[PDB]
Amino acid sequence: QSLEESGGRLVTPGTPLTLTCTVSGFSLSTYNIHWVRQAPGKGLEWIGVIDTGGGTYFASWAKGRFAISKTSSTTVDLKMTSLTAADTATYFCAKGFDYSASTNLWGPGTLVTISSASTQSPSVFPLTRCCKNIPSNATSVTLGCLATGYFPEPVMVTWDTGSLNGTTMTLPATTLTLSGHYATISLLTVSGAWAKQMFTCRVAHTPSSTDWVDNKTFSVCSR
Amino acid sequence: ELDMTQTPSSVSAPVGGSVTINCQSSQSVYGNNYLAWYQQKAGQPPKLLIYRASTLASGAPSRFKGSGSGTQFTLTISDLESDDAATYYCLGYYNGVINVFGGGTNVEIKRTVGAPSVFIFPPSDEQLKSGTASVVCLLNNFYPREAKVQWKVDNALQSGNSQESVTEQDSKDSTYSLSSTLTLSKADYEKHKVYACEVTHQGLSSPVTKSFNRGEC
Amino acid sequence: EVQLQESGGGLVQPGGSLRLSCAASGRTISRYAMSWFRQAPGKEREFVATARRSGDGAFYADSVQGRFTVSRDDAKNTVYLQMNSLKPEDTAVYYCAIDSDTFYSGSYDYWGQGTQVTVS
Repeated sequence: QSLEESGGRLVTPGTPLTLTCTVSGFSLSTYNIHWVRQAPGKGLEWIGVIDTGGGTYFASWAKGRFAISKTSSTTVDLKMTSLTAADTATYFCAKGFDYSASTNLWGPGTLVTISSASTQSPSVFPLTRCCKNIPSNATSVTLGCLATGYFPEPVMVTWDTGSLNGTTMTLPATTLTLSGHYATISLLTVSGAWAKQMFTCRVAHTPSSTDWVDNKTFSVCSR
Repeated sequence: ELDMTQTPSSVSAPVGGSVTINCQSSQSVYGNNYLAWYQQKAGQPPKLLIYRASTLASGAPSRFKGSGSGTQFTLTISDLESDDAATYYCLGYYNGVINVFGGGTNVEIKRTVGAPSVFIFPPSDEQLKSGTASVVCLLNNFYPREAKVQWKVDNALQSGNSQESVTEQDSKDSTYSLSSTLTLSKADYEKHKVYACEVTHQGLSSPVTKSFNRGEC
Repeated sequence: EVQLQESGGGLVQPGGSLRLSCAASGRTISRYAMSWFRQAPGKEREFVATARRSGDGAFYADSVQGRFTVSRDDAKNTVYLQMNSLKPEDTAVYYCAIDSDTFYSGSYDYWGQGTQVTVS
């Protein structure tokens, strides 16, 4: 019993956009489907609900731009028109017991970007310190990868550490002020034989293509 | 037209302490009790804690207690853990089939002061072939959130060419981590020698500086 | 400008109590956070406690949490450090400092002359 959203992508302003909530487990002749969105860094915002009979009720700010439709026994569509940059949000669907949006079963959300910028793939660069500034008796080291200049969100950075155990940490994306593209920093902290070990970050960017993968293999010190 | 007012927007309490989050509506909710409470973390959908103003959701712990009726509602989180560092929302349902979310309240776990560990990263040689140079300053594992990062390029204080990123509060040691990225062109990067990052925090008695020289790595 | 003057130190038995006071004269310190630091002779200066503006709370170091309490008297331009359950590791000169940034980033430009706390 779960829900999953699909169809969130990058479109220009004024382009119509259709999202799909695919349900597994429960029936839509018993349960309603809510739509909730959330702007980046902002709060939750209710959009609308479709009941079992097909009737849709929306928020005051919607103004007929949103429409909900039952397409199959497992799929519910949300059609959006007159989209501007204020509609850039992560859109959730949720299994509703009644007309209240109080529920414990939510989709993971799909990310919608409304902009006139181009789909750009990330440039991945290694982050290593000055080797004279790293102590020779250092038991652990901090290295990282900079994935910059991509649009839209998200990127996913995973790490290959070889035989060493490491802890990873990915910072939130920053909007570059000149271009509007995003940039992230993923960091890896390993201990042990890091002096002779090769490390790889694997940066995936699904808005470019579903199999877009960049592997940056590097060491801490270029001795 | 109608408002759902959530106060405060931010609150801090230690492990074992308690917080109170209030939601005040301009009109009474449906049946005087159709009010829910959510917990949300970064990149995740919100998780239901309380529905029908006071009924605990299945799987939420007993330490989450809601109360209220009509227009005034209160979520009380007693016996705080580091896992509870998240943003919490209330959700009211109204006559007319209307749902209105509250503005949100950030719950921060209060802990001891930790000074940041500073690291500096020179730009890679692969990035310099593309005409852009990014210098990265990392502030690792500090509390509280408030710190100030200053860039100095040949002792000249920079302005307008740096951006910062802060993580959410950690679910284990309740610290923050921050990165500041200095963006310069390749022609501007190779005209200067000393690149310094000066970090000021309340746990540091004096501003700590980590620096490097270009090409002298 | 503003001068900081610490008071209230001296010799104390283990388990005793002392109250440090730091009176500021020249500028109104109700807009600034006031922090306490300590430095043993030949050691590094380490953090003790901070008192932000009234309503913004107080924060403590890990070695002193649960025993020391920082507080303010904004009408008299004075902050206090009540020190309970003192240990021999607490022997240091205790300094008072003003955070000149109103948003608490730790820009400590103004410092007191210090007061001696001895636990033996």
